[PDB]
Amino acid sequence: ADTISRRFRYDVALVSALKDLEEDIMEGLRERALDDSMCTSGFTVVVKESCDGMGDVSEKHGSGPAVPEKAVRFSFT
Amino acid sequence: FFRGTGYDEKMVREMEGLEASGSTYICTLCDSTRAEASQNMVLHSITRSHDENLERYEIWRKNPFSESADELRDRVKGVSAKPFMETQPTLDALHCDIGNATEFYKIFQDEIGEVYQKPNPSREERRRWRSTLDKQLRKKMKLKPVMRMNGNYAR
Amino acid sequence: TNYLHKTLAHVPEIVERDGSIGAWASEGNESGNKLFRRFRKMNARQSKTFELEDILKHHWLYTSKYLQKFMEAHK
Amino acid sequence: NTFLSCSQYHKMYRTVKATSGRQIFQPLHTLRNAEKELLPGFHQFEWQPALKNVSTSWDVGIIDGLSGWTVSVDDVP
DNA sequence: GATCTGGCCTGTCTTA
DNA sequence: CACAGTGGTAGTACTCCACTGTCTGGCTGTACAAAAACCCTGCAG
DNA sequence: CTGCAGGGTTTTTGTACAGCCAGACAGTGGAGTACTACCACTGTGTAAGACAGGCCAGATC
Ligand SMILES: [Ca+2]
Ligand SMILES: [Ca+2]
Ligand SMILES: [Zn+2]
Repeated sequence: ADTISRRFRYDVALVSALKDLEEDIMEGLRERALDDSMCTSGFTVVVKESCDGMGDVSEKHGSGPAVPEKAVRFSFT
Repeated sequence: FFRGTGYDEKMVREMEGLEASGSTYICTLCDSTRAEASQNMVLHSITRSHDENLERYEIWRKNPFSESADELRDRVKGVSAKPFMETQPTLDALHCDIGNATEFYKIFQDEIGEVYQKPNPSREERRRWRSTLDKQLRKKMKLKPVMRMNGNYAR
Repeated sequence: TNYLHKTLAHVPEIVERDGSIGAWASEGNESGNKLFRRFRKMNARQSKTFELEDILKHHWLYTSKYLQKFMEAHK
Repeated sequence: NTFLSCSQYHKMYRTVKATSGRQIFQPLHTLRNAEKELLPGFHQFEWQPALKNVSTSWDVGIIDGLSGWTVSVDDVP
């Protein structure tokens, strides 16, 4: 189990980063002047996700376990 | 709706089982080899996706026709591993710009000297042509030489 | 090269399918790596056990919209 | 002492003044004249006896180290 | 002792 | 046809240092009424 | 029990006298104010793997 890793759960980070844009989603609803109480269930979200690695990330003494230098980062937008 | 597009070619080929990257099969979207893509450059159609790659790994593994290795590789068109993740069939911008910039940098280097008259030069003349190219680019375009072609030097 | 083929054969079909190319580029992650390095050096606990958690939390806080609304504060 | 960049500090100043200000922090152009005492070449001083091979001007700030190199091509560049 | 063929070796090309 | 920066300089734009009179908006002692919103009770299904 | 309707309750909402302070208005002459643009240039992109040719070494008749 050498590898150290940390991550949110996918759906939880999704709903938080989505509710954060509630300001701009409601302001777009008012700008287009669409109905508010009506047409609540017809939304559609398009999400770009990316993955990438990274070289020569130095490591530290710590207490273990031993770990490689390369790090990998998975992120979405 | 999810669209995985932020991968470089190394990782696009790893996550879809294709072999990488100086392979005979160059295109992640099309099935042409190196020869048929140097012959006809500008006519092709996108075929590759996730589901067909899964099915082609199945064909390569069950091998229902008892074909030899070298010809089963051509029948399955480069699928030697099982796809792990679905990525939309798209091109990456930044590494494409970088690839084309390194290609023109190599073309210019060939051009400084005469490469199409004397087809077999040595390493000495190659280093000399690169050196005079970098000196001339630094004198006018204001570009120090690079270890590896980053995006800004490519713009 | 495989990029010359990709850019001389498949570009019209790509820009027709979705409608954009550069908007789906890998820039967002490549440039985020810079933030990862500056958050592993300056803003995380200096230990092998805890430090990935600190980089993850601080990098999630830097990329919120609600906290970026106040940077302009209506000019 | 907090390693804040000038542009980041101006960002902080604008944000702290636009909301509820009542501005606290000073603008940049009053800082730029605030340190003209801390840097060299401000206080009056004098040696005795007068130094050898050193000019007596006491207001020389940041001087280029080349120290008058005759950049002309034929010499050592 | 001649011959033959598989595997060893090296250089170039590709994305990184 | 990335993108958020990096600090110094020149330029515009504005917001103020002093003299001045004038003006409106909003404070204070109770009195006087019009609306507010439940709650009672009154008369009716 | 429901529904509405005269009036009550207390509470608000405002106009009413009437004297009076605090800050904006005009201005000015210009100052120093404060906020913007312009200028070149940065960083995050970063290693093995595929393929063709030449050749040599050991096994076979
Ligand atoms: Ca990478
Ligand atoms: Ca990579
Ligand atoms: Zn193709």
